Amino acid sequence: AVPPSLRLPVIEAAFPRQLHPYWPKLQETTRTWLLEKRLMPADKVEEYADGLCYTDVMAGYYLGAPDEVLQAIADYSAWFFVWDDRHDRDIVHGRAGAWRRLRGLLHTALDSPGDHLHHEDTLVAGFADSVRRLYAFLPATWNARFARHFHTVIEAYDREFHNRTRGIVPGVEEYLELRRLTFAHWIWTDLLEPSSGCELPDAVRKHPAYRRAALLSQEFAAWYNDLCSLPKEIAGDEVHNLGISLITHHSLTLEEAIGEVRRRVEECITEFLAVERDALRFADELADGTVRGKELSGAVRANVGNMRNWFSSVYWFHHESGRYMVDSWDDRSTPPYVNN
Ligand SMILES: CC[N+](CC)(CC)Cc1ccccc1
Ligand SMILES: [Mg+2]
Ligand SMILES: [Mg+2]
Ligand SMILES: [Mg+2]
Repeated sequence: AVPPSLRLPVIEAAFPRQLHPYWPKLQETTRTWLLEKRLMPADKVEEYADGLCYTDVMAGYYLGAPDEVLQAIADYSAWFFVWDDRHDRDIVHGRAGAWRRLRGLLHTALDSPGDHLHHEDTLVAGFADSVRRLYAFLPATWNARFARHFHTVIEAYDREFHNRTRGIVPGVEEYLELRRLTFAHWIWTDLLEPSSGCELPDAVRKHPAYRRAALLSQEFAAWYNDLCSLPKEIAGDEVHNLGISLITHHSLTLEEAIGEVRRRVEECITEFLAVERDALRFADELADGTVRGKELSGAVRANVGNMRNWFSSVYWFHHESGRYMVDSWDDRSTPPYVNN
């Protein structure tokens, strides 16, 4: 039963969940990967890994992905969560030096992952492994796009570092711009393409219907995370959250902020439903009877289909994952799955 302040009837009724058939194998392989890359201690992997549902949320997103593609995505995604934890700890413990070096190392590894497969920082080595594997599915032009997008993500994380250190809470739209980078909107959008086995030409993926559908899918995911992770983040002195920016700069109460974030989230759904029709019509138009046309049509259709899947997967993930179960922690400021 989903808490009323987090419940979205439209999602529950109109966005039925899907699960990739590779998930059972996925859950086990990523867990083993986390262990062997030493991204989490053995006892914490044993106790928390499965309950974090990191593989689950991705397996409910990129439907149709080749098992190998989904595996790389899941490993990368699990790494991403751990990176978020490391980022959080560096801020809390004021490790500005350690963060700056990690920041620089990630930028470097992003462009040449093979060179960093066995770096002394296991977080860097774990990153390099997943990225190298992600770079082996599509042409280098896609790899370059992934890199360009993630370079931006890293810098957004750096801005978060300075914000929390200086105690600055970003403005609403200042946050809204930043959130598209810290949530890595365009990374997940990029990853739709190897999942459907086709790098989309710019003319296709920059089609206004495709762009808008892709954007709304991510805005929902990011803002719903804000809604659900708000108590966790308030307790952990995190300042990056749409609700927090509303409390700080719009004089809204916690109750008012939650309500406003809900409405913005709900509006994302109905805006998506409208543009989804245009995006799917675009997919039909691509099928002009040619082999290339059918390929592009099928890829767009699958991608838009997964844009929709993101809604339900992210929705249920926040209610199933132990990551946000702050009420069950002895110390609300310090999640038990994080290395403190
Ligand atoms: C750290 C949060 N995360 C995980 C990869 C990176 C920005 C986004 C996310 C949050 C919740 C569900 C899915 C993805
Ligand atoms: Mg974060
Ligand atoms: Mg976080
Ligand atoms: Mg959050």
